Amino acid sequence: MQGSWSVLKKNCSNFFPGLLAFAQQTQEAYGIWLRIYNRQQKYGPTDFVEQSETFSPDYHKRFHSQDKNMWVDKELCTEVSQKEVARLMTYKLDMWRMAHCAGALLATGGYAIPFGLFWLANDTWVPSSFNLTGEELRAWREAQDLYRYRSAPSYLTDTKWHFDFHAYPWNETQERAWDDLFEKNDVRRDPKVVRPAAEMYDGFIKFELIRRKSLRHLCRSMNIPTFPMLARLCNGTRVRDYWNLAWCEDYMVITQRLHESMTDEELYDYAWRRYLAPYDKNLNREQLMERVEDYFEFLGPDFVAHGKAPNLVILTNYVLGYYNDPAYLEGDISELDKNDYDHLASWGKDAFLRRLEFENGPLRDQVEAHTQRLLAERAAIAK
Amino acid sequence: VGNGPTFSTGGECMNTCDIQNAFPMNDRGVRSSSPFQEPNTAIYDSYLAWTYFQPMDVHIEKLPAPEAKYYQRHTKKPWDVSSTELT
Amino acid sequence: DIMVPSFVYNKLPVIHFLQEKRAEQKLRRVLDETYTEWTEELDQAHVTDAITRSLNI
Amino acid sequence: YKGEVPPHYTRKSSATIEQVEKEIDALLGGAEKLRKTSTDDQPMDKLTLMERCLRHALWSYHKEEGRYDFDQIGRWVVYTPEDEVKLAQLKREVEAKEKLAALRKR
Amino acid sequence: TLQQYRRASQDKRLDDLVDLLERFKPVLAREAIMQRLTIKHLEGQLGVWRYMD
Ligand SMILES: CCCCCCCCCCCCCCCCCC(=O)OC[C@H](COP(=O)([O-])OCC(O)COP(=O)([O-])OC[C@@H](COC(=O)CCCCCCCCCCCCCCCCC)OC(=O)CCCCCCCCCCCCCCCCC)OC(=O)CCCCCCCCCCCCCCCCC
Ligand SMILES: CCCCCCCCCCCCCCCCCC(=O)OC[C@H](COP(=O)([O-])OCC(O)COP(=O)([O-])OC[C@@H](COC(=O)CCCCCCCCCCCCCCCCC)OC(=O)CCCCCCCCCCCCCCCCC)OC(=O)CCCCCCCCCCCCCCCCC
Ligand SMILES: CCCCCCCCCCCCCCCCCC(=O)OC[C@H](COP(=O)([O-])OCC(O)COP(=O)([O-])OC[C@@H](COC(=O)CCCCCCCCCCCCCCCCC)OC(=O)CCCCCCCCCCCCCCCCC)OC(=O)CCCCCCCCCCCCCCCCC
Ligand SMILES: CCCCCCCCCCCCCCCCCC(=O)OC[C@H](COP(=O)([O-])OCC(O)COP(=O)([O-])OC[C@@H](COC(=O)CCCCCCCCCCCCCCCCC)OC(=O)CCCCCCCCCCCCCCCCC)OC(=O)CCCCCCCCCCCCCCCCC
Ligand SMILES: CCCCCCCCCCCCCCCCCC(=O)OC[C@H](COP(=O)([O-])OCC(O)COP(=O)([O-])OC[C@@H](COC(=O)CCCCCCCCCCCCCCCCC)OC(=O)CCCCCCCCCCCCCCCCC)OC(=O)CCCCCCCCCCCCCCCCC
Ligand SMILES: CCCCCCCCCCCCO[C@@H]1O[C@H](CO)[C@@H](O[C@H]2O[C@H](CO)[C@@H](O)[C@H](O)[C@H]2O)[C@H](O)[C@H]1O
Repeated sequence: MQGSWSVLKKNCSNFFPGLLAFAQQTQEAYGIWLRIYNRQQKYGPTDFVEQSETFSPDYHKRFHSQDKNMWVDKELCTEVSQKEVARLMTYKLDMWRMAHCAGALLATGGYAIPFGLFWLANDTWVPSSFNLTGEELRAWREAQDLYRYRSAPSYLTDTKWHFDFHAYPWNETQERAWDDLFEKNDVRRDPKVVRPAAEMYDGFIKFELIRRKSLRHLCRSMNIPTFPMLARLCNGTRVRDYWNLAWCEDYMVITQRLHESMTDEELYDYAWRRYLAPYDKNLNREQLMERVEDYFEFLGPDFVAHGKAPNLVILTNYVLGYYNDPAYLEGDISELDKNDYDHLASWGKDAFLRRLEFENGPLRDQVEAHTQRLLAERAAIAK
Repeated sequence: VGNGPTFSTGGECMNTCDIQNAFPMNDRGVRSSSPFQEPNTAIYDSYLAWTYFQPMDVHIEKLPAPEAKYYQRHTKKPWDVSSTELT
Repeated sequence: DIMVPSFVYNKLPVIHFLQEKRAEQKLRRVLDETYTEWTEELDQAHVTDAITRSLNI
Repeated sequence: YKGEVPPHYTRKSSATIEQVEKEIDALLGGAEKLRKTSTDDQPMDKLTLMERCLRHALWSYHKEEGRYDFDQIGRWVVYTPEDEVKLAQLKREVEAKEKLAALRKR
Repeated sequence: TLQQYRRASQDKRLDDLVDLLERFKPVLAREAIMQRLTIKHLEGQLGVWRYMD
């Protein structure tokens, strides 16, 4: 979304109340995170707590491993509720953006003020706390969805093009899953058909081998600030933490069937945090429930059985596929009756163009026959 | 017929290129210079061979105009600029 | 202005061909899933037999 | 024999069978000039495939309803020898019932 | 009685047929668009920008 004066006025008016609300949310989220971190350190697996090292097979660069460095706390409901987890995730996003802005301010002293003016003129990178009314919140969500639309197609295309150019699926079912994975949101994708793509891509690329450019695109699509990007293991850590929280909440909801009892707005927010339901689509409860059930089905039974989610790259692609809108086409079909090269009509045809028209025109067969006969006669005379 | 250009070829022969399959083949066995179907495609032999297509007046059974609902997609975004506008 | 446009223009034919093939594949899958379901209904002879039994014949 | 009446289903959209048939006829009428016949063993066209699928569904629905028009059912629904056997069995049964009713009335 | 039994299936079949018709219509629209594009291409009055749009 482009900046505007109205949004600038809105954010300037709500600047200090927004900061106060952000501080209160910071205290609450620190409490929640303290509970969660204590639980992880106490009951977490040895590899997860000790931060086991997983190195790439080519350049031996460490990155988070989905199996070892990610853990689903099945018993987190006792200490932390689902709403607290959602609050923590939202605060994590807001705190990331605020921390980047504060770092810029500290780095550049008082010279960041005009850049702050640019910042407050757009809702893309402002915290949710800056909105004090429903309309402002709707505009902020619209800006976030616009950024997601802007960013996701690049990530999807990167993944698909790299895999298709450097590899092909093994079997027909994998082919169908791969082809149907990257369909536009206007059609409904069957998670059962699409799941094998997760194993196929695990064979190709895991989350531990994700490239830095693809990571940048993904972080853009998740509304995670990317500047300064730095090494790939910082935003990678952010992504891992966010999706670990999301998986814990998803396990809680699946086990307790909370989504059925969840209200309409809370359900919409829950889907949105999973990048499943844009607000500009004006989805109803039926569609939200369908998408959430499809997401749970894609996670698969193994997620509940052992807390193991499918490949995170493929999961991110699948969820972001809902922001891959069909390519725009505007204009009545009658426009196809016009011509594009009328301005050249005055130039006419030169000798070469006339020759080409004569040779390759409707008389082409006659010209070919005459030319071949003449050439054969000349060759015979030569011999 | 007009003197207007057509789909660009890059001075390449489509019967031997690495993506030749993407170009339809006509009855005469000459692959088209474009994804479209061409009946009078030809090949010329200079130092290198190159494909050519001569525009001509040909009548094609025109399917009736559909409704705007089934081909228009109003997903336009502020950043989007169409190819015509870019040109 | 020069390079990216040229490479996009080079890409166009292959992508068009692949998307046409994909649409044909979708249509083929749609056709292949169609089967005529022949339903079976209770034979009326048994109904006639039960009617006779009810008559005490 | 059937068991229980199947659980009720709510239509997602409202439309009559006659309206659907008219829409299908309109859709297939505009492509008649473009539509080209071919040998049975030769590959089919998009128009032919659409026509076959639509007519198959329409005539399956009609036969389930009770509109036993065998002339079109044998064309738009028969694709298997088992299907042909089922159609022949159905064709005899309907004619037999019609004759039986007529003579029972006479 | 038979009609009551074979009711939900008939409604689902009708809805599926309607959906199939709505699915096929865009394909015919694309085919017509390609026909017109080819017509203009054969006349040498088609720009790549128009084709991409
Ligand atoms: C005055 C001197 C200035 C020096 C120059 C500075 C120049 C600017 C550089 C940037 C400095 C920092 C700017 C503020 C950031 C805000 C604080 C913060 O860390 O936020 C958390 C957040 C952590 O991010 P993360 O990815 O979630 O962390 C993953 C971890 O696993 C997270 O671990 P976890 O998963 O376990 O979760 C823990 C989480 C759990 O907690 C929570 O969830 C609750 C929330 C806690 C965080 C709240 C942050 C709030 C931010 C907004 C504040 C308000 C802004 C208001 C603005 C308007 C004001 C009008 O709590 C934390 O976030 C703790 C993080 C660790 C602490 C980091 C701070 C260390 C420095 C401070 C101590 C210095 C001591 C000096 C002693 C001197 C001795 C001689 O910070 C960020 O977003 C990262 C910064 C982004 C910008 C990067 C820019 C480049 C930096 C390069 C630095 C290189 C070295 C310096 C030299 C530079 C030369 C070029
Ligand atoms: C009070 C407030 C509260 C307190 C403060 C709170 C904290 C605030 C600070 C933190 C805020 C963070 C968030 C900021 C968001 C907004 C950022 C931004 O700018 O967005 C673009 C922003 C518009 O954003 P937007 O419309 O909202 O669209 C955002 C979209 O989402 C588009 O988004 P996008 O992602 O596509 O855009 C991104 C774009 C952002 O960039 C841009 O968009 C470019 C902006 C500038 C374009 C200028 C075009 C016009 C040029 C005119 C030239 C002169 C004309 C003639 C003038 C004649 C005058 C008489 O690209 C980048 O991000 C590139 C990053 C590049 C990083 C560079 C790093 C260099 C490192 C160096 C290497 C070091 C290596 C290590 C070495 C180690 C050695 C030991 O641009 C503008 O507004 C343009 C302003 C142009 C001003 C006028 C021209 C310049 C005037 C200069 C005057 C100089 C006076 C002194 C002269 C003295 C001479 C002696
Ligand atoms: C046709 C001709 C037209 C005119 C052409 C003009 C001539 C240009 C010729 C040369 C152009 C190329 C130059 C390339 C140089 C080499 C670059 C390189 O090696 O980069 C590697 C690498 C690449 O960056 P990356 O993070 O991988 O991704 C870059 C993408 O652009 C990230 O993209 P993304 O899509 O992933 O993220 C988008 C979005 C993502 O959103 C976010 O990230 C959220 C918002 C973040 C806000 C910023 C947070 C910063 C946190 C702290 C950073 C560390 C600070 C270190 C300590 C301070 C050091 C000064 O981020 C933004 O929107 C960034 C907004 C930044 C706006 C400012 C851009 C520069 C405009 C000019 C302003 C300054 C003019 C000074 C000269 C005039 C003075 C009168 O750079 C870094 O790691 C970044 C380090 C940044 C350090 C701070 C800047 C150091 C440079 C000196 C600053 C001096 C300030 C002076 C103030 C005024 C004094 C009076
Ligand atoms: C205006 C400000 C200007 C600032 C200038 C200063 C420089 C810029 C400042 C910082 C800018 C911000 C961005 C920095 C890069 C961020 C990288 C990153 O993303 O890291 C993430 C990463 C976090 O990810 P993680 O998953 O937690 O851990 C990484 C994984 O382990 C990763 O796992 P892995 O699988 O990748 O494991 C490998 C990993 C393992 O390493 C690590 O990651 C561990 C941390 C680094 C350890 C480094 C120390 C190693 C031991 C040194 C022993 C020296 C003994 C010498 C004894 C001499 C006795 C006479 O990497 C290595 O193996 C690399 C080792 C380093 C090799 C160094 C080779 C240098 C060759 C020199 C050639 C000759 C030079 C010229 C001649 C000189 C002599 C005449 O961060 C770190 O681990 C540490 C980050 C530290 C950032 C730099 C802090 C800067 C402080 C500046 C203070 C001084 C300021 C002076 C100002 C002056 C006035 C202006
Ligand atoms: C208008 C112009 C004004 C003037 C401008 C003047 C320009 C000077 C030109 C010379 C500059 C050369 C350096 C260019 C840096 C940018 C390179 C780059 O972006 O490459 C992309 C490159 C390509 O990545 P890719 O192709 O996407 O993916 C490949 C891999 O997958 C990537 O996967 P990965 O990320 O896992 O693997 C990389 C990572 C893997 O490793 C790790 O993750 C472990 C990290 C270990 C960190 C160890 C730090 C050790 C520090 C020891 C300090 C001890 C304390 C001493 C205290 C007392 C003394 C002060 O290792 C690193 O990249 C870190 C290496 C160590 C960084 C050291 C700090 C920066 C030094 C910069 C100055 C160098 C000398 C310059 C002069 C000579 C020039 C010939 O990506 C990276 O390298 C990403 C990290 C970039 C970090 C460096 C930039 C940080 C921001 C700078 C802030 C300060 C700004 C100051 C502004 C000054 C304005 C005047
Ligand atoms: C400028 C620096 C800013 C830093 C900002 C971040 C600060 C974070 C502080 C977190 C403090 C957590 O507090 C700490 O939690 C761990 C884990 O439960 C406890 O750890 C305790 O239980 C664990 C798990 O059984 C044992 O492995 C450990 O031996 C034992 O001490 C510590 O006893 C407690 O002190």
